[PDB]
Amino acid sequence: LLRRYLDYPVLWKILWGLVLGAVFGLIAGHFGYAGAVKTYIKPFGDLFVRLLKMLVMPIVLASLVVGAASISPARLGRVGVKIVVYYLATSAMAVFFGLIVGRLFNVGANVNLGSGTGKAIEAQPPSLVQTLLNIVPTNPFASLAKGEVLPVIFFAIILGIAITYLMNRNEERVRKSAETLLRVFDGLAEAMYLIVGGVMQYAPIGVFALIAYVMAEQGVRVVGPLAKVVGAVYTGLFLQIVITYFILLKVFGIDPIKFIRKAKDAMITAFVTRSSSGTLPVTMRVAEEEMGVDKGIFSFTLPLGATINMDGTALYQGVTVLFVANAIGHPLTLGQQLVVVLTAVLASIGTAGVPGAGAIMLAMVLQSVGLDLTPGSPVALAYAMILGIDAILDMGRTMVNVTGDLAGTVIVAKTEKELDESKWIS
Amino acid sequence: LLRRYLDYPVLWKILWGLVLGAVFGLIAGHFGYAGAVKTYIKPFGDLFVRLLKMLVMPIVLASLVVGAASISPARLGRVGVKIVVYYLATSAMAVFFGLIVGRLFNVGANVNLGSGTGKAIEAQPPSLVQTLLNIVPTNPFASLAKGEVLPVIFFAIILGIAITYLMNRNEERVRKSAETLLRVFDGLAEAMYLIVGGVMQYAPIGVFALIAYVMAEQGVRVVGPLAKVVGAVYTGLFLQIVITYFILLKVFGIDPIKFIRKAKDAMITAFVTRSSSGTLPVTMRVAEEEMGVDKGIFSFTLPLGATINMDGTALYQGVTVLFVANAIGHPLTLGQQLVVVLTAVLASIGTAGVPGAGAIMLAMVLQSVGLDLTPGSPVALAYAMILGIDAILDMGRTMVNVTGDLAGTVIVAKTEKELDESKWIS
Amino acid sequence: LLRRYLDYPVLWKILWGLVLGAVFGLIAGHFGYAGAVKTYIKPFGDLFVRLLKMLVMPIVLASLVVGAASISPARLGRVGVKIVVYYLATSAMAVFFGLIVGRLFNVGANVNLGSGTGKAIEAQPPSLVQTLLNIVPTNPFASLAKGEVLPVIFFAIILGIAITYLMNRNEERVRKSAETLLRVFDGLAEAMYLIVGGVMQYAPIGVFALIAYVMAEQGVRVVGPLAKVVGAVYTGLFLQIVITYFILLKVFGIDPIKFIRKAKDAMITAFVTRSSSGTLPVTMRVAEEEMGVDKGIFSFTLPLGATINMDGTALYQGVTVLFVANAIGHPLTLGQQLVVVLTAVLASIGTAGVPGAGAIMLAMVLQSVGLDLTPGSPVALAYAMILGIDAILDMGRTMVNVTGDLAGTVIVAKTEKELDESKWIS
Ligand SMILES: N[C@@H](CC(=O)O)C(=O)O
Ligand SMILES: N[C@@H](CC(=O)O)C(=O)O
Repeated sequence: LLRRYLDYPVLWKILWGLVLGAVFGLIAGHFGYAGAVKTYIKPFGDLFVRLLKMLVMPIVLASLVVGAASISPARLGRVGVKIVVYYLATSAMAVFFGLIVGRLFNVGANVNLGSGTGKAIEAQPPSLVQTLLNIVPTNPFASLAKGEVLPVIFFAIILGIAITYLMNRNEERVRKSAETLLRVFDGLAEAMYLIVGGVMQYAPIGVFALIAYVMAEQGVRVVGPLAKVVGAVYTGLFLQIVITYFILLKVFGIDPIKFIRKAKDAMITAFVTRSSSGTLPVTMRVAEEEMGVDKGIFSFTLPLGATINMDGTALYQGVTVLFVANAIGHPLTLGQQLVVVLTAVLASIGTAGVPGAGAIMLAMVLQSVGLDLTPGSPVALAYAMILGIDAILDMGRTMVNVTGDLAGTVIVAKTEKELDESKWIS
Repeated sequence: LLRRYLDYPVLWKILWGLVLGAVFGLIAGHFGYAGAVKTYIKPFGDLFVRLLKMLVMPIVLASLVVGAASISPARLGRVGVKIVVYYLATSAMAVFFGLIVGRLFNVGANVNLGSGTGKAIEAQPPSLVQTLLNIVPTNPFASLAKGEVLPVIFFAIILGIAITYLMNRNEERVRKSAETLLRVFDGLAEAMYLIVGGVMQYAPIGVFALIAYVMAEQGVRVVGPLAKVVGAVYTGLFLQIVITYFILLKVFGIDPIKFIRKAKDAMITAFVTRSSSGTLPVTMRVAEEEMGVDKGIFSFTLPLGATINMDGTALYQGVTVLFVANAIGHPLTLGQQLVVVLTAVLASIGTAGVPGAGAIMLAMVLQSVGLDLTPGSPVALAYAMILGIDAILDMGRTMVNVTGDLAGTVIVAKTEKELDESKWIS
Repeated sequence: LLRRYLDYPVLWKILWGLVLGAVFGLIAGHFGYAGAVKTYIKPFGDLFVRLLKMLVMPIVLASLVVGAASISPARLGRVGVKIVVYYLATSAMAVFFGLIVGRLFNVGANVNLGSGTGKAIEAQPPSLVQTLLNIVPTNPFASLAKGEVLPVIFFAIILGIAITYLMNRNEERVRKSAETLLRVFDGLAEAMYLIVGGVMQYAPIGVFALIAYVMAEQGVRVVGPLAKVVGAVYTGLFLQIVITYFILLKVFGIDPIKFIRKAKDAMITAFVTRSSSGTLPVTMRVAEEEMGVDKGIFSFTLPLGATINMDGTALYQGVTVLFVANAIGHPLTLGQQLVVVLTAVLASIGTAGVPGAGAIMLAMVLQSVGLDLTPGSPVALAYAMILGIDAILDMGRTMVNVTGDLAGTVIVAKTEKELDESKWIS
């Protein structure tokens, strides 16, 4: 197994590791070894989750610069508008679908938390203008060294536009200086893609361990409200993939049933790794090999959509907010519905392509809309039972995130006439 | 539409923006729209301030490394000693002007502000040696993140000197590596200059918004002895321009009237944007096109003196601390005034080149007169009105700061015989 | 005269610094002047510690990147991986011998300059696995900012390996971008080596000031424990040679006495010239003649060996970290005695060629093990002494470095059957 392992195709490796981890977790729960797997196996899962975070800031700083500097600034404006309007519209529709399914399945209806009416009057703090300001970084190095991906995306796009303006300057000193800066960033982006492709070789172990621990420990609590919220979130993600992307691809002229069988390379790799930004190379190659989108369009829309376009995270937050609110004996309202429609999206735009950041930004959206939790509050008792099925729904959440990443680049490229129609026919 | 506005020559549209903002603020104070302006108009000003602060660490680090690495070791040492003794001399003389002006105006006396002086009487020096040690960055990346300007200036200078020493090695691998590092930093500085060009093209709207909000809210509040502060600060500035610069220019030979005629471009573009590191391009342009100064002088002095040389911040700090100390009813003795001078100089250096930074650094000199910034105390009740007038105070501050940086560059140039004397002839 | 100051050997200069520091401190403490040396003198020796901490993080990141880019599974053949595994293994065992002998001699036991029993008593030590998977950084820029050494050594090694894997790609843009990124990091490492040269030139004054303040405020017996640290390091080096190689050499089937009775020509000149890189010519000469190793592999094992295989420096760090940890008061624990091993080995993988590499690679280990070097704490006072006797430890640790390189060459030659066994008869 010295190289039979490392040579095996990484997709089938992860897809095998997932099922082995599932069966092994169920068996370790059976034989009663929950603590055993929590002590001896989970450290490798945590190592994987920590490996998938050194590949978020370098790969979003050095890939946006190279993507935005490799486009004419006018085409960059046009493509960026066409793709950001799509990201926002689809995240909005995702939250809408999440709220619909959360109302339909009646998520968390019989939780029996003993909390009749905790708190709902603080539903509307969602500072909008302050966030649209916070996109701009008061200090770019602070936004890098603190973990905020949206300010560093803004600064990286600005730097890319500046470099592509420099590379057309009369002097030769500034021309070569800007070319060298762009080459530094190109080298960094490529080195990060290579490190990600190397971490993926360890992924068939660090996802084995993660799902082994999840199955072992929380394989029994998915019976009532938890099974209902899992069913709700996954039916919502299915509804999204079947309605939103399919309508958007049919109204433009892209066979959805073909787009899916083309994206099945990245859908899976994001489904099991649970990191829409650690599966970025597979997306940036499945959007160029199969779908044929030009290197100009995807190389900027995908490194941006990998972090700011999270339809699945929007949907998961929209469903779990309704869950935790029905868990405190007082559902949302119409006003609270639209408050979520905005706050969940303004949180999706922020959360990074990290395994299990949806839970953190979910706690954030709760601390926004009324349900403020203290370390002993009933809202906290309700939200704490979500981090159990965290992974079991994070998988589908990330799958929909990446599928949406792909069906936006395809739309933009089909509009811009940069879609190789020779690839879209059999 | 836009391209018409985008070509209207800036520095002649930003002034129109500022005057429209003054008119709008007065009209809003008339109709009592302070809240409407603060909620609709101010966010553009906040965005402009954040865009200005975004370009303070990268532009300083990059332009300073390039400047220090492009001159010489020895010529850099000489220019550095001359320009540092110049900045210290002018800051000291400016604080002396500030103190004598605050005394001559009887500022903050008839205000009969609270006399709660029971804990803020014991004055203490600023621990000078501790600051001179703080100049050395304990961790250069931590000093880039936390947004400290003097440690990053020190690291940039030492790195530039080291790169110049490297570029002379007999080897070739290390010479080419040094050239590549320096070209990275050159490209970064040039990209930051383009970004500042774009921000300053946006600056009409931002200036309109900021000064409109101010002249709406504080358009009626500056009637009483608070106008004494404006008179004092503006008199100190107007005379330090015509007593310190108009003498230091006649001792060395530069005709000061021609100096003003030539520096107008960088004067009325920093009087309205209130940022020294946001007029660094509109200063490095004038000190190369109209002043006629060698590139290897103003390419280091101006990025250096952008932050450490703040004569108007020093004068403003002196006058304002005198105002507060008179507001609580505690005068300053002649001996204590020297402590105030030294702390105002020390707070001029380590102040950011951003709008409204001296007011934030006003506490650093308020501590050295023994005063304390505890809430509810009269000290805060005067600091509030100071923060109110901060807008116009900072406009004047930055204008005289940039004029001082220009005059210091010109002095170092003429004493180095690099000042191209063919531009100073009628 | 300052040229004579810069011309005296940097290491033998710090020893006179330490000796005059001890003498001047004893005098000023016996004649009632402790305040004088603490207020006037001491800030020199504090600026020195600030200058040492300024250089750790850049010389860790930028040097590890180039180092790991010279040691890569993508440019290491069969002979390469053998010698690199041997180098890392023997450096690990050398740090372990250093820690063992430091525990045996009980170095720095009676220094007593520790403040008390504990400032953050028991420090809540994380589990061993929680500090084994705390090597991978969740954010590489945050680990640069917060000044963590292992989460940036790991990221730098990963980036370097990826960069080597790039420069062998069939493309041209990617290969060129990787070459440019490596040029950037090479230039940064060289600039840091220049700054380290300058700081170590300043180090006599800094060490003199630090030790003078120490001896003035409290008698700490600088002569006793240091006379024990030198003895402990030399016993560790003798043990390192005897055990670590005489075991390995006899395991791989080579007479150890027949190896030592030949390498004596290189050990002596490595002892005297104290520059392993400068001793490389005669090292290759002896490995050619006496060891009978063919040119094909000591043309590669010795050059690489004299720059990444620092067994003597590894043992020096292993012992002086124990000395510092036992001096400032709280002994060193397993969860830390393994971090010391990891950081010592993974920095030897990128050892700088400069007089003063042990000093930096010890400030780094004291920063990574959790004994932060800092301006004033007993860590700086117990680290200045080791920086003092650096010039006594160097003459032996260089001998151990060169003998380790020779033993590695002979071992790798035996495991591949290229021994001129006609040189090993009687
Ligand atoms: N980890 C997901 C986001 C989430 O699940 O919150 C992603 O990579 O986009
Ligand atoms: N506005 C000043 C800063 C300050 O006044 O604090 C400047 O020129 O940067």
